[PDB]
Amino acid sequence: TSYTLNEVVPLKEFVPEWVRIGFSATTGAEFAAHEVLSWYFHSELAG
Amino acid sequence: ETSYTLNEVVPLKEFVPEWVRIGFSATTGAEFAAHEVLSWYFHSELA
Amino acid sequence: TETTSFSITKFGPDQQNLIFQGDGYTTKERLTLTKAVRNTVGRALYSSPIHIWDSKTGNVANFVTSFTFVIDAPNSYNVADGFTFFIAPVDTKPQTGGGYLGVFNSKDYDKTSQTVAVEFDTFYNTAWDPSNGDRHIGIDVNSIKSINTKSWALQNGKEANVVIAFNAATNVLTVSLTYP
Amino acid sequence: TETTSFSITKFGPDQQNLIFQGDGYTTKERLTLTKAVRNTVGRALYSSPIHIWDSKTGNVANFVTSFTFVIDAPNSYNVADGFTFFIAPVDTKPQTGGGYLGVFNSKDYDKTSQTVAVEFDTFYNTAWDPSNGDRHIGIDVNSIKSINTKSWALQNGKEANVVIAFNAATNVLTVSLTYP
Ligand SMILES: C[C@@H](O[C@@H]1[C@@H](N)[C@H](O)O[C@H](CO)[C@H]1O)C(=O)O
Ligand SMILES: C[C@@H](O[C@@H]1[C@@H](N)[C@H](O)O[C@H](CO)[C@H]1O)C(=O)O
Ligand SMILES: [Ca+2]
Ligand SMILES: [Ca+2]
Ligand SMILES: [Mn+2]
Ligand SMILES: [Mn+2]
Repeated sequence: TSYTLNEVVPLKEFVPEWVRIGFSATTGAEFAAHEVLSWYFHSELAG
Repeated sequence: ETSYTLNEVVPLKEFVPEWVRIGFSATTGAEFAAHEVLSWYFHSELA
Repeated sequence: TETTSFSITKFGPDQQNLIFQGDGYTTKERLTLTKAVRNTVGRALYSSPIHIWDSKTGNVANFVTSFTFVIDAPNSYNVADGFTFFIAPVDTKPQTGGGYLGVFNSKDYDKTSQTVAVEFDTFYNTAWDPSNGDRHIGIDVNSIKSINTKSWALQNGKEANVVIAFNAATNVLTVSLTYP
Repeated sequence: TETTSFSITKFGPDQQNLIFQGDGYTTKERLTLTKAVRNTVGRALYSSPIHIWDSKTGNVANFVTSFTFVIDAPNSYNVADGFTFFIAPVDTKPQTGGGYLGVFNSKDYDKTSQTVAVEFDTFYNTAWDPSNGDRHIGIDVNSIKSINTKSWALQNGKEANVVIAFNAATNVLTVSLTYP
């Protein structure tokens, strides 16, 4: 079962030139364990 | 076409911590020169 | 040209190339962002800054990230709050917990936030979430109110694989979640 | 498996994924470690820690780095001190300048240093350098006196291409420097 979403997000308008990336998870009055098992990242910026 | 190669067995685990930083250093003293790096590529893989 | 890449197949107890915030830590070879415990936030960031665009050239970067994650609730009805992949300023720090997923502080668009997140939202907050109360994937930019959403049915305790890719030429951000 | 990769083909003025120490800074597309000025030390480090071996499984990483660099001196006779690529603890800070190249403090072996370096050394320091007096490439572990060295003729002002590879199955470190 796959779920795909796509949108146009002109990143240069919203974030700084240098950024950090990562994950976030929270609980409130209701809760759940949130875990990441593996992570791969690649970015390339032409110049 | 002019090359210089040096090879050595260096058991890194005996000398360096498990987590390291890598980089460059250069210095001058009573004599001097400009030391500059124009591009850098690095790749490591730990099975 | 600049590229940054990394992969972590299994997480160790001392995973020094990550920055941990709140209660996020690595355990049993997983990155644990929260345990099943009330009112917590956990975040983990890659330690190197990434050069996502350059003001001098105007070039913007492409990127791809894929990760497997799991949400484990007691039952599939009392589960909250969700999880995020986010891109933020170098000095980002946890923002409000609960339904703001540690990443935003208002439903109101805030240009000083400077972060966009892909959320996997498991709890309906009547005030800003999709009106149909479903769990959903959403793209958030400077607000907890998504610019777009897609309903998703949570498979509790199942491993999910996701790919997020940004293509600078067309400015398109694509999110895919699969349960195998 | 854990991988770290990056490339910087052209350094620019706000290179945030580098930690600069001493007088190193980035200028006119270059990383400048030293200008042609007396008594200086400059170092630059990648910002992310890299996992070079693991105590839980005993595995050590394979890695390769390549870079091109330039040494520009007033003339070919009065040139000093050199340049290093080094591997060191996460908290490394500049050590002694001059002939110690910013990475070591002594010619005596010190296991507390935990630094291995490949040096490109342009000035003969009679207390520890090869007595033939030649400029040389060297591999340094925990001391400025190299465990092995190779004579190299400096081409002043010219770009040099370096590849340094480590093969973990044999623990062999290979260095090659090429001029066009
Ligand atoms: C560290 C050692 O370094 C040397 C420096 N002090 C010397 O006088 O100038 C040369 C050329 O720059 C250096 O090799 C010392 O003398 O203190
Ligand atoms: C964001 C909103 O957070 C909600 C929190 N207040 C509530 O207690 O628990 C639910 C479910 O865990 C959260 O979504 C808030 O009050 O800050
Ligand atoms: Ca919610
Ligand atoms: Ca010397
Ligand atoms: Mn939502
Ligand atoms: Mn030497």
